[PDB]
Parts: sequence; structure tokens; C-alpha cells
Amino acid sequence: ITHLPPEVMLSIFSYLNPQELCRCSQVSMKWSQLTKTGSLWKHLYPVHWARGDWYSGPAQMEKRLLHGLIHNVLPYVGTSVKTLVLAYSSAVSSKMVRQILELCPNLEHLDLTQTDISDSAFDSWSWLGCCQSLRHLDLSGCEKITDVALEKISRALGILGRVLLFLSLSGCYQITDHGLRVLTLGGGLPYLEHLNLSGCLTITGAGLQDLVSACPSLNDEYFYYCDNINGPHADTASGCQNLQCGFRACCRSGE
Amino acid sequence: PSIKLQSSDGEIFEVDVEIAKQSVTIKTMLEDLGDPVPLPNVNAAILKKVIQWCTHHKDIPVWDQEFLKVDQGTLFELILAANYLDIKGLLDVTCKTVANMIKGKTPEEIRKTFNIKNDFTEEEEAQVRKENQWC
Amino acid sequence: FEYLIETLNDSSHKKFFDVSKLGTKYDVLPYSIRVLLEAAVRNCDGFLMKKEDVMNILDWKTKQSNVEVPFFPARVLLQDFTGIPAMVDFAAMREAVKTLGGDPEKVHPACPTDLTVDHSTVLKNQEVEFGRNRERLQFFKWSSRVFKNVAVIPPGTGMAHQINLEYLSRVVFEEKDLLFPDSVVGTDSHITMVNGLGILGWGVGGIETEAVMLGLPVSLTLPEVVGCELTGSSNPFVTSIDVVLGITKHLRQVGVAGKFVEFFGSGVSQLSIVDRTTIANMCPEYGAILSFFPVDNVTLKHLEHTGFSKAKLESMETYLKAVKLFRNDQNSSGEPEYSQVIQINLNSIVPREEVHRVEEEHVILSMFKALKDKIKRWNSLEAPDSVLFPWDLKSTYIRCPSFFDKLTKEPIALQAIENAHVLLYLGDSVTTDHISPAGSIARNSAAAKYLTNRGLTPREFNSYGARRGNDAVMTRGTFANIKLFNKFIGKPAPKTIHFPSGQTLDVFEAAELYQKEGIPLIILAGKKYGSGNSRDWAAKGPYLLGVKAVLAESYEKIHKDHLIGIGIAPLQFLPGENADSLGLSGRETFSLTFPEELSPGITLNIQTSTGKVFSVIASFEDDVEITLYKHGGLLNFVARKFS
Ligand code: FES
Repeated sequence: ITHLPPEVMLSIFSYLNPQELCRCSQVSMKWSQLTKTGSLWKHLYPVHWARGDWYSGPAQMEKRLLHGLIHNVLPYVGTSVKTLVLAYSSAVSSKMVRQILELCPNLEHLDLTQTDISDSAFDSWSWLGCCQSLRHLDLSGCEKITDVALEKISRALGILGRVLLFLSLSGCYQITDHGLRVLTLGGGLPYLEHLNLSGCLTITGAGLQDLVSACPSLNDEYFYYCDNINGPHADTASGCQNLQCGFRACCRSGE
Repeated sequence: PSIKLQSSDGEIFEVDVEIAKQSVTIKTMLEDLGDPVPLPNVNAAILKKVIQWCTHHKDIPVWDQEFLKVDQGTLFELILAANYLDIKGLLDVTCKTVANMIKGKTPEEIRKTFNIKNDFTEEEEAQVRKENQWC
Repeated sequence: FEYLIETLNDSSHKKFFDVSKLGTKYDVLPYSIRVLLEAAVRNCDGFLMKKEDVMNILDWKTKQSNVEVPFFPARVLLQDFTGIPAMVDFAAMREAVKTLGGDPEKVHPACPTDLTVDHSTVLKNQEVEFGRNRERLQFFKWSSRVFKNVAVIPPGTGMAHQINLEYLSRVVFEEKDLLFPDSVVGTDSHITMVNGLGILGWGVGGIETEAVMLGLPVSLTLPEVVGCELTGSSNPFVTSIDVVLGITKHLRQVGVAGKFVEFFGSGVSQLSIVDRTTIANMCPEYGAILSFFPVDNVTLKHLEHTGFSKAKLESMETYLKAVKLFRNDQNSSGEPEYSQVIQINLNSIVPREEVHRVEEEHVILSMFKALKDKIKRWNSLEAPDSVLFPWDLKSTYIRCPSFFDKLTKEPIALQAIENAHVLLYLGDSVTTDHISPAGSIARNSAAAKYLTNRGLTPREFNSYGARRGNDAVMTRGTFANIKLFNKFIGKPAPKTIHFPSGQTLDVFEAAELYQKEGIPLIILAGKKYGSGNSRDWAAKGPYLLGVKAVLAESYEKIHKDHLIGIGIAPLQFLPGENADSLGLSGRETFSLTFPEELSPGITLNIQTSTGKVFSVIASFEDDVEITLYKHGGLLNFVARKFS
């Protein structure tokens, strides 16, 4: 197996889940450098992994994983991380996220649904383009984020950059017209085809018209927002998805 | 018609062009010079197997699963031949086989099955074993 | 038990069931099992309430949690709009009784209901929510006008949940010169608050209330009573919330889980009614079912202030003392024998009369009379007044369901399912949130195709629970959860396979194509089918899709009864067998035959088109459920009595 060139061992180290990829890392001194190349750590699911599910696909024990792949992996891989799905996490703070988003600058798919995340988990995102080429951003349930997290997200996308294709602020009931008038800066979003604002009950249709007037690719089947509001595309858009839902915020019960 | 491939041991092998059409390096080496082409990097004991696999795909499977059951000295030689001929199907199926040979095994017996030398020092071996967990 | 009916004293005329004459083991029961026994002794009609179940709540010392008994409440609470599926069913039963040779005016709920609709920009949204909930409020207005029992508390009162429930409290009932204690089981979230006033009432689901308004009793296992002795006067400086949290903390650590926590002692007279209601409203905190504070002199001194007159309070005193439901704080003669006593000396609380003496003649007296006159847009809302409801045919909110079509009194023999087709093939722990629709209406669902043909924009699709009067929208959301794992499809998709045609479409669109061909349906499931709480259309939905039976390895006990009371025979595989033990893929045709005289827990053979016979247990518990099934359901059985 030693006569194989590194370009073939790299191909062999692709059908291995990250648990086997770290077992192989302590076989020889060559593999130890060869299982941390970066083409093997593109997608990482720290919440599915600390459950028995080692997926690593295209799209508690848990605190130990986020403390392991934050000093042992992310510094070495470390800029070749494409996705990061922290959805429905039991132990993920605004500190364990501020330190992952500082080591993954080529991120493409964030997923922070239902996490104890504040608008300080994006403090590492300040150089106007921090995590550009970001396609998917799911913050559905982070009720603690104000319109200050969106001032760092609208800066960490860049200029026309701004290739976001998905935005799911579904429950972040503290964002306002300034939280959406800031996303329409530099660009705004010209590739956005999905805008789930279903739960932000304190935005106004005058500040949502300004947002929709800057997302020309927005599909209207996937444009959710408050029912008690008079925003755009009233005869084609959708309504709030948080009716009869205890998980996410909603201005009414829908019962 | 028929293309002539010469192994390392002086023997010449004939096969159809559509067979060598999957060989990306040969397909690119057959559109510039326009029969007796030599291949000094693959032995005949491996050519007999790579051509046997390549003729089956003239258009993991169980036929591949039974064909890829040989000694490691031959499997890895097959992989080194598929890397030279750029046969993506064979390369990918052998990578799948080898990565299957690693599924669910402690880092201690990997060295025993693959015959690896533990080229570690205790000051690094204790640093490598400590950082690969989280596991 | 019609021989314990003793006349009260010469107050006016009243009679009552003197349960005290049941033996030397009635003065031993706790004060919360005496309410069960009283409600059981006056409804012992022999069919629903057996006589073997009155001598089962009386033998409570030895027949605790290992025995189940029924409970006949005195009334039912229903939250904001959880009463629509019941009032619509009664408005449809009126028409079904009319077109049967019957008087469409005997059709009333079997117990006083109270539709507390004001339960469950901040003001600007209220107008829009009213204009949205206008047809349902109009239906509630008609139902309050038409049905004698029903009463409605309009949206907008003082203020959310607290004194609305004390305004409806009628601690001693009067019904045709009879007296009996109050009981309030319902779907109100703060319904346990009434326990801190001497009213035995807990919370149940919507289907159980809808079935108590139809004459069926709430089922219940004999609880364990953990009578918490509470003696001694508190310290000279403690607040109400301090003592409340002290008692709550002492009860949480001892671990009262699923058991009655009746309070007694000599320090209970120090707890004001506002404190007893607070200790009662916090049952889920220490994990109890109830915390019963029996009726004592403080309760009546509170009732005198709030609403009642003296000529009523003297009769209440006489009744509660003649039936031993009155707990004298200084004349304790008959002391109960709780299964596990707990000592709480109030001299062990660290952070009284100066605040309790205030609420006697202060705002309480004024607040209750102010709410009495609180009951703008409700007495301004046009609503019918006729016997039968004028159904709107262009309506998407209230629709007459198809439960009574056709009713045909003197029910027919048990029809045998023949050549059915498995509609759904499900796994284990199929919660009722997968069966019953809930939440926003999916833009690519069957209900959205329904509501788009009616000319509604995608933003006018309300939630699935804001259209619970419309049965079409509700059956188009049954089994339409995007997390539904149908084993015909594999991945979790809310669809199924139409077998004669082969295509893969929604569950409603498959059941509908099966209806046009006259093919019955069944359902295959696994362990604990119908788990969780009881949602509406968890048994109505499947029945209206066309399902005639359900096959599962085990049901939830609460859901098996709702399946029986809608006309869906719940069937279990014999112990040891399941779907993946017989070769059943779900693409055959199953045929049953209920032989005759369906005894409880009978085994009946299901055949197939592939020649695979196998016996299956008809999970019928008692003769009440067997009769509710022989009548095609609970609604048909009730409508046949009104005709
Ligand atoms: S969140 Fe405002 S309408 Fe549902």
C-alpha cells in the first residue's frame, strides 16, 4: 500500500466516514498528514456524528466532538470546509460557533436551526467578505438574534459574492425593517430563490417591499412571511409556517 | 480494428479499440500518432486482469466483487495500473474495495492487515493518539 | 342505586343521592374519591356506568391504581375553538334527526358546556383575527342561542384564564331538583385551577370532551391519594408565593407522579382561595393529576363574596355536610385514610392575614361583579336563531360533515370488509400528529388544491386547525405530514401508492380514487399506533378517507377507544406476529367477516388475495365499545336515541 502515490491514497480515503478517517490517521506518519488534506473534510455534521450517524455527504458526546474538531481538525484542514450543519444541537454555544466560523472561510452551507445562538456567534465575520460563496443559511429558531446578526451576515457575503440561494430566518422574531434593509446592500441578493421570514412578526410590509425589490430571482412559492402584514406578492407568496407550532415564534396560534 | 499493447516482459497484446477507448491516456495517445504501442509500466500478469475487467465494461457489482478477490500484491498492482491507464471505473471500484477493507477496524490491526511499519516515536505517537479523539 | 335518594332539609325542596349510606368505608375515602363515587352513583344506568363500578370506587382501599373506573363529569370546558368539531357534529345531528322522523330539538349536549373562546399592533391584530374567525364565532353564537346547555364566553374579557373559570363555578349543581358536586373535565389549559375550590376537574383531549357531551364517561384508573397534611400557622413574615413554592417544592421531592394530592389538615384554613387555586394550577410542576382542596368554610366565605346568595349557600352547606363533602377545620369527625400522607408544618417556610383580610371586601367582590357585566363585536355579530343551521355552501370554514349519511335508524348488521386495499403501511410509534393535520397548509398539498379551486390565494390558506369545521380540508390533511414514513414509498414522503393504477399520489387522492370504485381500505402499522395525545381527526380523518379497520401490533389505549367510537374496527395481530412475520407486503386484498355477537377480545380471521389466512384479535374491551361499533360509531348511536 506504500507504493501507491498520494493521489490514489487520497481517493481511497473518500469512502471512509470521519471516524475511520481519524483511526487511519494514527497508522503511519504519512497517513497522519494524508487524512487531513482538506478534500476529505468538506462537509461536517457535528450533531449527526455524535449520534451514531457518520454521514459526511453533499448536503454529551456532542461537546467532545465540537471541542475535538476545533483544535484537532479545523486548524489543519481547514479552509476547505463546504457545509456545517449544527441543526437541533443540545450543546452548542455562541462561543463554539464563533471559533468554527473563524476557521471556515470557504463555507457554503450553514445550518443553525434551533440552537442557543446569539448575535455574538458571528463576531468573527468582520472583513467584508468573510464567508462569501455562501449559498445556504438556515437560522430557523435562533430567536435570540437581533438585526445585528444580519449586519454581520450582510457584510460576510461581500459585493457583486452575494450568491446566497436560501435564507430561513423562520422564528427570529426580533429582526426589523433595518434587519432587511441591510441585506440589500452592495448587491443585493440576486440569486436568492427562497426567503422564509415566517415568524418575524415585527417587520413591516414597507421594509419587506424594499427587500423583495432586491431579490429578482425570488421564487414566490418559497416566500413565507407574517399573515398579519401587507407585504408584496400578496396574491402569489405564501403565509407563515409557524402556525400551530410551539417550536418557532408566531404572532398568532392558528388554532 | 485491433490495437497492439506491449507489456513490460516483451509480450505483445491485441485488443479492440473500443476497449482502449475507456483508457483515457490511450484514447488521447491514439488520436495524435494514429498499432504497436508499448506499455512498460504494467506487467502481463496485471494486463491479463485489467483487460479482463475492461472488456466486461465495453458498453459494487457482484462480478467486480468476485474479480477483486486476490492477494494484496496483485490488488495494489491493479490499482497502480488503473492509475496509469486512467480507467476511472476500475480505479473507483478498486478504491471502493480497499476502503471497504478499512471499514470498522482499530488502528492497531490496520498495520497487521496492510503490513505497515509503525514509524512512530513515543513523543509523536502519544501526540497523534491524543488528537484523534473525539472518537 | 335509586334508594339512596334522600330529601334535603326544609330549605326549599331539594333531593340528593345520600352516598353516606353506602357503608362504613365511605367515611374513610379521601374527599376526591367521594366525588367520583357520587358522580358514579347517580349515573349508574347499568350500560355505561355499571353497578360493578360503583362498588369499585367504594372499595378504593384495595382497588387503587390496578383498577379503571369511568367518571361522569357535571360539565365540560372547551378552549378557544376546540369545540367547533363538536358543535358542528351536533348541528349536523340536528339535521340527521330531522330527516329521520324525529324532533330536531331534543338534540342537546348531555352536559353543560362552556365555550371559553377568549383562551389559548397587539390590538390591531385582534380585529384581523376576528374578521378571520368570523364564521366560527357566528357558529358559536348560533350554538349558544340554540342548545340549552351550551354557553359561550366571547373573545375579550377579564382577562385570560383566572376569574372566568371562577365565574362558571357552580360548586353544587341543580338539575331537576337534584344536587350533586361539580366536575369540569375539558380541554381548558387552566382547568385544574378549579380544584383549589372544591371542584374535582382535570384536563382531557378534544375527543374525550366531544364524547362526554355525547353521554360517554371519562375513563380513569383509581388514583393514589397522597393527602398532604398541612398543619401549623406560618411565620409572621411570609408571602403567598413563598408558601406556595414551599409546598410545591416539598411535593416535588417526594415524587407525586400521576396521583391525587388532596390537601387536608388544620393549616389549610390559612390558605386563601387565591392560594389554593395557585397550588392547584401547578400540578404539572410536581407532576400530579390533581391537588384537591375540599370545600370548607373558606370556600363558602369566598362564594358569598363573589356571586352567590345566602339562600343558596345554606343549601350548599346542608348538602355538602349531609354527603360528607364538607371538611370542618375544627370539627374533624370522619378523617380519611390517604394511601401516603405527607407532613408539612408551616413553621418551616423561609422567604399573612394582612393580605388575606384585604381580598375579602376589596377588589375581588368588585372584580367579579365587573366581569359579570363584561359579558362589543360579539353582541354586534349577525348569527342565526333557527333550529337547524343555515349551512353556507360557499364556505370553507364550517361545513356539514358526512358522519350521518346515511343514518338509517335500527342499525344494520355488521358489514364485512371485502377486498380492501392497504392505504398506508406505517412503522412503529405513529403519533397522532402524523395522523391528524396541524400547522400551516402546505403549498403543494391536497388541501391547497382544494382551497385553490375555491378561489383562495396561497396566503389565505389558514392553518389546519383554523379549518376544523370544514371536514374536506381536514381529511385532505390526514396522513399528509411531510414526516410520514410510508413503507410503500420508503423515504419519508406524505404520499401513498394507488394499486389498481400504480401511480404515486397523495393519501387523500388515493383514498378518493378508491372511493369512486367502492373499494374499502385498511391500514397496517406497528407498535403503539396512534401514540401521543388525542388530536381531532385522528380517528375522524381515517374514517372519512374510507378506512374500515386498522391493523397494528399494539395501539395506545386512548386511541383504540376513539377508533371504536367512529366506526373503525381496531385490530391487533396475535401475540408474536406482525406484518414482517406473515409475508404481508401490503399489496394484497384483505377480507374480514364479523361473525355475530362480537364478544370482547375476539379473534377473527383475515383472508387475502394471495391465499394467506391469518387470525387477528378484534380489540374490543367491553360491551359499551362493542355496541358503539355495532351502531357505526358514537355519533350514530347518539343520533338514534334522539329519534
Ligand atoms: S408569525 Fe406573524 S402571522 Fe404567523
